[PDB]
Amino acid sequence: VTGSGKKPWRQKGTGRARSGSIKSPIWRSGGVTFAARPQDHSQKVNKKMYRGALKSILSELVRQDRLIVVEKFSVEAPKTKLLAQKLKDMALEDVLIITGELDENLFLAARNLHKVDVRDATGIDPVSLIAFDKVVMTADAVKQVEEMLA
Amino acid sequence: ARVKRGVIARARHKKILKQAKGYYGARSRVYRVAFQAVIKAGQYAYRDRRQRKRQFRQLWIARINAAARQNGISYSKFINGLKKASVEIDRKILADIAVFDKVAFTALVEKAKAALA
RNA sequence: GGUUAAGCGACUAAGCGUACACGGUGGAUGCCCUGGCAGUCAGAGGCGAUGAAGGACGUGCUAAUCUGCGAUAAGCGUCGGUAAGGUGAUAUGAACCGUUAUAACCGGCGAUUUCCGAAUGGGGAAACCCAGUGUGUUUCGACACACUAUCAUUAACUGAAUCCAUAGGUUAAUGAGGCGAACCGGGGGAACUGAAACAUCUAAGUACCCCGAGGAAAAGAAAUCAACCGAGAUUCCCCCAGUAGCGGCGAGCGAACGGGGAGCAGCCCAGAGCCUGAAUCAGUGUGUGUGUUAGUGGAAGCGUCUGGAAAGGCGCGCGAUACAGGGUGACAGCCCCGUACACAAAAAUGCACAUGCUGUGAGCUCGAUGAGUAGGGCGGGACACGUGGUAUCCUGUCUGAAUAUGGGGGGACCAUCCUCCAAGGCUAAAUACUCCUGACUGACCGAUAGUGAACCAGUACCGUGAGGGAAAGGCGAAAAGAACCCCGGCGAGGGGAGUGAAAAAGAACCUGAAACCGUGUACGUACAAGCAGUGGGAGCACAGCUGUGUGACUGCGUACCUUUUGUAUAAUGGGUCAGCGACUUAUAUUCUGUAGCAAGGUUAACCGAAUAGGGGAGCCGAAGGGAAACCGAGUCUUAACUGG
RNA sequence: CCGAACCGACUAAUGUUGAAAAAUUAGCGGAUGACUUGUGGCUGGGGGUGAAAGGCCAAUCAAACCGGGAGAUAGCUGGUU
RNA sequence: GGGCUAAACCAUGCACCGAAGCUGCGGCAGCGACGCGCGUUGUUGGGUAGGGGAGCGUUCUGUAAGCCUGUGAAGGUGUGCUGUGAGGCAUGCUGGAGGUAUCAGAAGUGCGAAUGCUGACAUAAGUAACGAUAAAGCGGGUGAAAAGCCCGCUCGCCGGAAGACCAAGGGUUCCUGUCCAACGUUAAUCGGGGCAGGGUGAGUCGACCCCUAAGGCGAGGCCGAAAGGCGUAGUCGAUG
RNA sequence: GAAGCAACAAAUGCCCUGCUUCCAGGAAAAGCCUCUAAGCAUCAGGUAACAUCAAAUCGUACCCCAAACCGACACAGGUGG
RNA sequence: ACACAGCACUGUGCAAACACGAAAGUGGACGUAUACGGUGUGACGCCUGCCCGGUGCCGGAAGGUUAAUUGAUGGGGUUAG
RNA sequence: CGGGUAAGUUCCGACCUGCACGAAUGGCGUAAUGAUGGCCAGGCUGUCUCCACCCGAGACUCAGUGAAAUUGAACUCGCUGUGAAGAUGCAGUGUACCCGCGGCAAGACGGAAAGACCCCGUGAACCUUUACUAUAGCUUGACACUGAACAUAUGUUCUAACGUUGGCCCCUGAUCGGGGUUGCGGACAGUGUCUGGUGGGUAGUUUGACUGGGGCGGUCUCCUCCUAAAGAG
RNA sequence: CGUGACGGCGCGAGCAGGUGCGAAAGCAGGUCAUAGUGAUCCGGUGGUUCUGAAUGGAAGGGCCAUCGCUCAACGGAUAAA
RNA sequence: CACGAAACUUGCCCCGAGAUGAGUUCUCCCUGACUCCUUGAGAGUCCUGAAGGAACGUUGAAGACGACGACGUUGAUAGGC
Ligand SMILES: [K+]
Ligand SMILES: [K+]
Ligand SMILES: [K+]
Ligand SMILES: [K+]
Ligand SMILES: [K+]
Ligand SMILES: [K+]
Ligand SMILES: [K+]
Ligand SMILES: [K+]
Ligand SMILES: [K+]
Ligand SMILES: [K+]
Ligand SMILES: [K+]
Ligand SMILES: [K+]
Ligand SMILES: [K+]
Ligand SMILES: [K+]
Ligand SMILES: [K+]
Ligand SMILES: [K+]
Ligand SMILES: [K+]
Ligand SMILES: [K+]
Ligand SMILES: [K+]
Ligand SMILES: [K+]
Ligand SMILES: [K+]
Ligand SMILES: [K+]
Ligand SMILES: [K+]
Ligand SMILES: [K+]
Ligand SMILES: [K+]
Ligand SMILES: [K+]
Ligand SMILES: [K+]
Ligand SMILES: [K+]
Ligand SMILES: [K+]
Ligand SMILES: [K+]
Ligand SMILES: [K+]
Ligand SMILES: [K+]
Ligand SMILES: [K+]
Ligand SMILES: [K+]
Ligand SMILES: [K+]
Ligand SMILES: [K+]
Ligand SMILES: [K+]
Ligand SMILES: [K+]
Ligand SMILES: [K+]
Ligand SMILES: [K+]
Ligand SMILES: [K+]
Ligand SMILES: [K+]
Ligand SMILES: [K+]
Ligand SMILES: [K+]
Ligand SMILES: [K+]
Ligand SMILES: [K+]
Ligand SMILES: [K+]
Ligand SMILES: [K+]
Ligand SMILES: [Mg+2]
Ligand SMILES: [Mg+2]
Ligand SMILES: [Mg+2]
Ligand SMILES: [Mg+2]
Ligand SMILES: [Mg+2]
Ligand SMILES: [Mg+2]
Ligand SMILES: [Mg+2]
Ligand SMILES: [Mg+2]
Ligand SMILES: [Mg+2]
Ligand SMILES: [Mg+2]
Ligand SMILES: [Mg+2]
Ligand SMILES: [Mg+2]
Ligand SMILES: [Mg+2]
Ligand SMILES: [Mg+2]
Ligand SMILES: [Mg+2]
Ligand SMILES: [Mg+2]
Ligand SMILES: [Mg+2]
Ligand SMILES: [Mg+2]
Ligand SMILES: [Mg+2]
Ligand SMILES: [Mg+2]
Ligand SMILES: [Mg+2]
Ligand SMILES: [Mg+2]
Ligand SMILES: [Mg+2]
Ligand SMILES: [Mg+2]
Ligand SMILES: [Mg+2]
Ligand SMILES: [Mg+2]
Ligand SMILES: [Mg+2]
Ligand SMILES: [Mg+2]
Ligand SMILES: [Mg+2]
Ligand SMILES: [Mg+2]
Ligand SMILES: [Mg+2]
Ligand SMILES: [Mg+2]
Ligand SMILES: [Mg+2]
Ligand SMILES: [Mg+2]
Ligand SMILES: [Mg+2]
Ligand SMILES: [Mg+2]
Ligand SMILES: [Mg+2]
Ligand SMILES: [Mg+2]
Ligand SMILES: [Mg+2]
Ligand SMILES: [Mg+2]
Ligand SMILES: [Mg+2]
Ligand SMILES: [Mg+2]
Ligand SMILES: [Mg+2]
Ligand SMILES: [Mg+2]
Ligand SMILES: [Mg+2]
Ligand SMILES: [Mg+2]
Ligand SMILES: [Mg+2]
Ligand SMILES: [Mg+2]
Ligand SMILES: [Mg+2]
Ligand SMILES: [Mg+2]
Ligand SMILES: [Mg+2]
Ligand SMILES: [Mg+2]
Ligand SMILES: [Mg+2]
Ligand SMILES: [Mg+2]
Ligand SMILES: [Mg+2]
Ligand SMILES: [Mg+2]
Ligand SMILES: [Mg+2]
Ligand SMILES: [Mg+2]
Ligand SMILES: [Mg+2]
Ligand SMILES: [Mg+2]
Ligand SMILES: [Mg+2]
Ligand SMILES: [Mg+2]
Ligand SMILES: [Mg+2]
Ligand SMILES: [Mg+2]
Ligand SMILES: [Mg+2]
Ligand SMILES: [Mg+2]
Ligand SMILES: [Mg+2]
Ligand SMILES: [Mg+2]
Ligand SMILES: [Mg+2]
Ligand SMILES: [Mg+2]
Ligand SMILES: [Mg+2]
Ligand SMILES: [Mg+2]
Ligand SMILES: [Mg+2]
Ligand SMILES: [Mg+2]
Ligand SMILES: [Mg+2]
Ligand SMILES: [Mg+2]
Ligand SMILES: [Mg+2]
Ligand SMILES: [Mg+2]
Ligand SMILES: [Mg+2]
Ligand SMILES: [Mg+2]
Ligand SMILES: [Mg+2]
Ligand SMILES: [Mg+2]
Ligand SMILES: [Mg+2]
Ligand SMILES: [Mg+2]
Ligand SMILES: [Mg+2]
Ligand SMILES: [Mg+2]
Ligand SMILES: [Mg+2]
Ligand SMILES: [Mg+2]
Ligand SMILES: [Mg+2]
Ligand SMILES: [Mg+2]
Ligand SMILES: [Mg+2]
Ligand SMILES: [Mg+2]
Ligand SMILES: [Mg+2]
Ligand SMILES: [Mg+2]
Ligand SMILES: [Mg+2]
Ligand SMILES: [Mg+2]
Ligand SMILES: [Mg+2]
Ligand SMILES: [Mg+2]
Ligand SMILES: [Mg+2]
Ligand SMILES: [Mg+2]
Ligand SMILES: [Mg+2]
Ligand SMILES: [Mg+2]
Ligand SMILES: [Mg+2]
Repeated sequence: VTGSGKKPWRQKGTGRARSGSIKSPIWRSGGVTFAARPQDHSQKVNKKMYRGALKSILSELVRQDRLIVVEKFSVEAPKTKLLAQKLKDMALEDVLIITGELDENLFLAARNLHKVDVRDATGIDPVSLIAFDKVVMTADAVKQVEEMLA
Repeated sequence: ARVKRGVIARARHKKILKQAKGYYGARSRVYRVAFQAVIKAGQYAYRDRRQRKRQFRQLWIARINAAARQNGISYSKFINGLKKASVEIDRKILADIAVFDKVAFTALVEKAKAALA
């Protein structure tokens, strides 16, 4: 806190409580007793626990019928309207789409659809697999995920 | 995550001051004083749930004594006579009868006198 | 019937209490963000004698302050952008400018740029006082402009004691000085504190003072390590390891070898010949790209309900490489500004190429190979290493080699072997930091918080001075900021009227808590003794026997915190309210719980676009005993164990 | 030497939330001197200055004030929702 | 304490009163058994330092482009209901735009005390005091209002000053008009207060200027780790 | 718009930076006057009279033993001539 | 109480002792032992006795002891043989 | 003991039994002087016996303005007892209708200032010294700057280092500085490094605990008996 | 096995080796017993089938035996008050 | 059954019925109408307004202020005369 180190008033004789610093956290405008510093909040996850959790999540998606496997999933042009129609045909609304290779037209077509995300197999994460209503994987992405998780 | 205390602090102080209604001066207006008064009132009330059972029995006994002596017998002999006659009416009821049914109370006195004779 | 007598007895409230209603004061709370806080990614890493930072005084149709500017004074020229509006804010008005392109506004380049300030013509109590010289000009009063500091270097001319000389003197050219938050190198260098005292030691080469530099600095191409195998300059990160050691062997201090990474680069003089101008850097022109400094286009919505207002509800549509974000009378993809995406430069400038011009020298050969130095004695300092058995480094003092057939090092020292070549120098990258600029982000703050400062704050105010240093945010969607009438002093203040969704939103303005102070009503209270309540309880009032308010009379009953053997204590602390105010954070270590894997478990830095994946350098565990060599399910002890 | 101005400060009362953070009132001492006063200058903190009281050095003095080391340390007291 | 000749004392006896002890009735919890979380059963439940266990609420992140909300959010203020407690729920009035279940996650997470810090407001109390005991009285004027202002007459006080004039220091306080919120220890029509306008005229007064004192700075210079110290030629410096 | 004279008394002001006396023995520099050196030579320069021009700039209000300065105050204080 | 004129002791030969100062310098002093510093005493009058063992100061310097420096002699490590 | 007083722990004069005067940290006298200390007398008085009256400024009442310290909360009596041991608040009892105003200070262990005395803390500061450890200064010697002869480490001589706060000359308009010259010193002096001594001139610190408060005294480890309550302690 | 918070201190049959006395059984690991004492660090001396910073040695260290404290404030703050 | 002291209860002086146990005595004054209601020590309107009190004024050997006393034209309360 900005200020001087001068003792506000003498130790004895004035009839006031003793003061030492204008910056005392007891005082208005004083310091914060245990002032925060920037923190690193990240945790360690064991490699085998990360992979174990992914296998648990994918297995539960299958049991709950939230994993949909298709041979192919693509659009002809980078047009949001085309992907919206495709998803409406398959009765999908809030969906994560996992492809083997990131189709450039598909990625652009999904940007402005806020309930829809498009990833490659190497970029799946545990929170996304739980957060979306459905998960659509191409047959190619399924193999890549199988190999990735052994 | 800074937490301001005002809304919760106000509710707590208001809860105590509501329990202090009717008290005199700062005791119904000033939190520091009202809190002490609410605690002391709670201590007294705990103590006086026990005292209440003592004071009422003491009152019933005094009234039975008066009614028994109107009928020519002391309280202590009356109670002993009822116990020898196997009468199990308690003092709350004996005091009620002593006030509201003087004829029935006389009958109880006669029952006690017979068991003592 | 009356009179008398005796007994009993309501209606009083000066004031006070409790409850409720309605207000005042006051500014909590909630909601709010043109202010802060912490970062990430980029940029820029300086400004100044061509006069800085920072100021003084001016400058408008202008009285003040803010912002801008400088006697050409909210501005002038020019080249570009852009345009239907404009002449900065307070802040209306006045006088005006402009609408198809010299209005304004934005950007490049120019012009102007008072005085003080390094301040530089001399002086000086900063923003003032006083000159010299030379060019001009003059109406003879005078006027304008330019020069004139110091020091360093270089050159010319001159020039003592003193003969040559040298010192000295004059002039010219070129440079320097001052300011700035951190980072960097160097010269100096505390104490509190810890050691439960204290002196060695620690704190600590820290704080602080000083000098100097750069965009980074420093360091750097082995007289280095290693261990008989090899490595191959410097710097930075993770290990090694809280190990080896140091240590009033106390408190504490604390490596290296070796390993994994980031980054990678080598050269020159101590000199001649040949061959020559050949590499390579620096400068200056010119091109081509690529940024930076203004900008251009940029999709798609209506009806109806509630309402002061629709962006909300309901219905039916449409755009999306655009559902980032902000605004609009409540919450808007389609109203507005943007956003994705696609384009743009007359001029100045950064970068990377290219190509000129200038300087620089490339190669081969043959040589050479840093002396008051290495080493030593004495005194100190630095090395994790405190003189210790103490190598090595620096040097204040006194000394002093060999010089390649030679010398340094390998932790006292010697021999052997290995390895390197001091006493000359240059060198990018990986690294450090952020006064400053742009963009973006936050389980950061939201007016006692966050900067001291959300507001004209380093201000008001305090101090001789260095220096110290506040408080203070919110009407409404829009000022529609209340015409007019009335009381009043042509007041203050108020009542009407009107505006508005709302005026107990009226500027002392959102919400409007509490302490504190009132008016009204109900009940109690003037024969009654104490923590003021609690248990019992009559009467009265009120609303529907009960609920609410009050509480005569009566049993019991000496606040709270702290500190103590023990407190009603006449021990401590608190006038009251509201707001704030105290076991945290990082790393290491051990134990418990829980999860994964299991005789195994797990990676660090780093790589990677990656919360993935790679990376097993390492760390812990599966073996102990012994001081150790060493041995090993045993081992140590002892000559040896009945043994321990 | 006596005594005003001027420079002092021996006694008493008042005052003591003062008229005043040292005064007022009545008396008191020096008053051509080691006198007094204006303006300007010089001495700086383990230092100054001192006809010496540890006096004075900006209402501060057995080591000034301001900023920093700095959140010194506190086996003590208080407080801890 | 009243009072007591027993209402004192001794002895014997039988009654009764008397505690949060024991019993009765209803309820909650800990621990252990016994059976299938439940039942049954036994037993326990005063507590400072302190250990262990289990929870409430607050702000923020996700879930949440969800859900509630102008047919009224947060906050404020009442009332009713509800749980063993921290608390929870509903709703009238006020308010006028936000709020947020659940299950998880993180903490500037809870105040009555620290002669705590900041602001607000009490008490004493309508009390002390209104700043030299030089002193006032009256008539007239102005004004909403006059003890205090203006005019007049009288009275009193200073007169080596309580008069006049400079330097220093201050900086518009000066004069005129106008106003009376705040300032003035009362009122105020008055003011050193607010606002507006006006006002400072030099060859001779002063400064600047020439000249020096104490002292300061100081080209070169001498000295010093650096910063700097001293000082020559000089150049400043009035109080002359 | 009259008178607008005299006598006497009289400073701490003036003559006096004097005079007398004493010891503690009482600034400096310029303006001013004068002397020449280098130099200049019927030139410049000097002296006098006369004429003519110039003398800039800044301060100037007001308080000043105080209600305007130093004392937080419209403060019984302090403030040199 | 301090100071004081007076008194005494003592230092000081001038580049004085002494003091401020890493130093250059400066004060002492443009003074020179009839002077300057330090210390005690305190006008004046009459005076100021005995003790040199202790502590200090002054002088002495033959002997004992003793620093840096010097490195005789002895002992050890290493190994050509 | 004498004097003074009716009465004199003071005063004055003596005595000497000086607890514990004494000769320049001066002895004994001393005219004059002193807002200096003690004692006595005349005058004088409200100092007092012993107070009375009066004049003014407050206090008191009215109008205007308008503070303060303090404060857990108060429905805030006496007495005797009790009790953290001195009670408005407890017990018993007595007395007491509600509320101002002027007065007085016995109590609220009244207000004021985290007791200054005392003790404690392995707190502080400043002062002292023959406390400890250092150190500026002063002083000693060795080596360096530092040389030549001769005689016997010492002595004599020399000049050329070095000193000069002697004269003269120049830079120069200069009591600084520098250079030149001359004289005087002269290998001395002085300075650097090393070294012995001295060193409250200055600095950093230490200076125990137990204890019927602390200090002073005593004690501090070990052995035996008793206290010790028939095991141990 | 006793006794201590601990550091420690004490009693002890018996086993191996070697010994003295006794014909022998046996007794002897000091003394009728209980006081006669001082941790650690730092070093000294002797020994040693340990270690030996490139290697052989050596220095130094370890291990075994032993020495230095009225550290008596006797669990001993420092070498030094 | 009787004497017996400044102590006790009276006698003397003053206060005194808040003596809530609020006492006594003497004297004076008031002798209307109506309505409503929840029907009783009820509320209201009209008429009435006594004895006496208070207020105001002039005042006091009464007095801080209150209080107390005298007097107010049918009058000596104060001032004047
Ligand atoms: K605070
Ligand atoms: K998307
Ligand atoms: K009442
Ligand atoms: K309030
Ligand atoms: K200048
Ligand atoms: K220290
Ligand atoms: K300590
Ligand atoms: K200490
Ligand atoms: K929008
Ligand atoms: K060494
Ligand atoms: K601040
Ligand atoms: K602030
Ligand atoms: K409102
Ligand atoms: K309000
Ligand atoms: K009661
Ligand atoms: K307390
Ligand atoms: K205590
Ligand atoms: K105590
Ligand atoms: K106390
Ligand atoms: K002093
Ligand atoms: K000061
Ligand atoms: K000091
Ligand atoms: K609400
Ligand atoms: K508090
Ligand atoms: K009041
Ligand atoms: K005043
Ligand atoms: K008035
Ligand atoms: K004037
Ligand atoms: K004195
Ligand atoms: K004499
Ligand atoms: K004499
Ligand atoms: K002697
Ligand atoms: K002697
Ligand atoms: K002496
Ligand atoms: K005197
Ligand atoms: K009582
Ligand atoms: K009192
Ligand atoms: K101690
Ligand atoms: K002190
Ligand atoms: K010499
Ligand atoms: K000393
Ligand atoms: K004792
Ligand atoms: K005692
Ligand atoms: K025993
Ligand atoms: K090695
Ligand atoms: K001890
Ligand atoms: K009566
Ligand atoms: K009369
Ligand atoms: Mg300080
Ligand atoms: Mg803050
Ligand atoms: Mg990983
Ligand atoms: Mg927040
Ligand atoms: Mg609370
Ligand atoms: Mg209240
Ligand atoms: Mg209330
Ligand atoms: Mg200048
Ligand atoms: Mg200039
Ligand atoms: Mg000048
Ligand atoms: Mg310590
Ligand atoms: Mg470099
Ligand atoms: Mg658009
Ligand atoms: Mg709609
Ligand atoms: Mg709204
Ligand atoms: Mg070499
Ligand atoms: Mg070497
Ligand atoms: Mg060397
Ligand atoms: Mg070597
Ligand atoms: Mg070696
Ligand atoms: Mg703030
Ligand atoms: Mg707020
Ligand atoms: Mg100021
Ligand atoms: Mg709003
Ligand atoms: Mg409001
Ligand atoms: Mg009574
Ligand atoms: Mg009553
Ligand atoms: Mg009472
Ligand atoms: Mg009671
Ligand atoms: Mg006690
Ligand atoms: Mg008690
Ligand atoms: Mg007590
Ligand atoms: Mg009390
Ligand atoms: Mg108390
Ligand atoms: Mg306390
Ligand atoms: Mg205390
Ligand atoms: Mg205490
Ligand atoms: Mg208190
Ligand atoms: Mg092992
Ligand atoms: Mg004086
Ligand atoms: Mg006199
Ligand atoms: Mg200092
Ligand atoms: Mg003293
Ligand atoms: Mg002072
Ligand atoms: Mg000190
Ligand atoms: Mg520190
Ligand atoms: Mg502190
Ligand atoms: Mg019971
Ligand atoms: Mg029970
Ligand atoms: Mg129990
Ligand atoms: Mg319990
Ligand atoms: Mg949320
Ligand atoms: Mg919220
Ligand atoms: Mg949530
Ligand atoms: Mg908190
Ligand atoms: Mg609070
Ligand atoms: Mg508490
Ligand atoms: Mg207080
Ligand atoms: Mg009043
Ligand atoms: Mg009072
Ligand atoms: Mg009064
Ligand atoms: Mg008064
Ligand atoms: Mg007055
Ligand atoms: Mg007047
Ligand atoms: Mg003004
Ligand atoms: Mg005026
Ligand atoms: Mg005026
Ligand atoms: Mg007024
Ligand atoms: Mg004015
Ligand atoms: Mg100088
Ligand atoms: Mg110079
Ligand atoms: Mg001059
Ligand atoms: Mg002058
Ligand atoms: Mg005179
Ligand atoms: Mg004037
Ligand atoms: Mg006045
Ligand atoms: Mg005054
Ligand atoms: Mg001299
Ligand atoms: Mg003397
Ligand atoms: Mg006598
Ligand atoms: Mg005598
Ligand atoms: Mg004597
Ligand atoms: Mg003598
Ligand atoms: Mg003597
Ligand atoms: Mg003597
Ligand atoms: Mg004497
Ligand atoms: Mg005198
Ligand atoms: Mg008592
Ligand atoms: Mg009094
Ligand atoms: Mg007190
Ligand atoms: Mg205390
Ligand atoms: Mg000392
Ligand atoms: Mg002790
Ligand atoms: Mg002793
Ligand atoms: Mg025993
Ligand atoms: Mg026993
Ligand atoms: Mg024997
Ligand atoms: Mg024996
Ligand atoms: Mg040692
Ligand atoms: Mg070796
Ligand atoms: Mg001990
Ligand atoms: Mg008599
Ligand atoms: Mg009276």
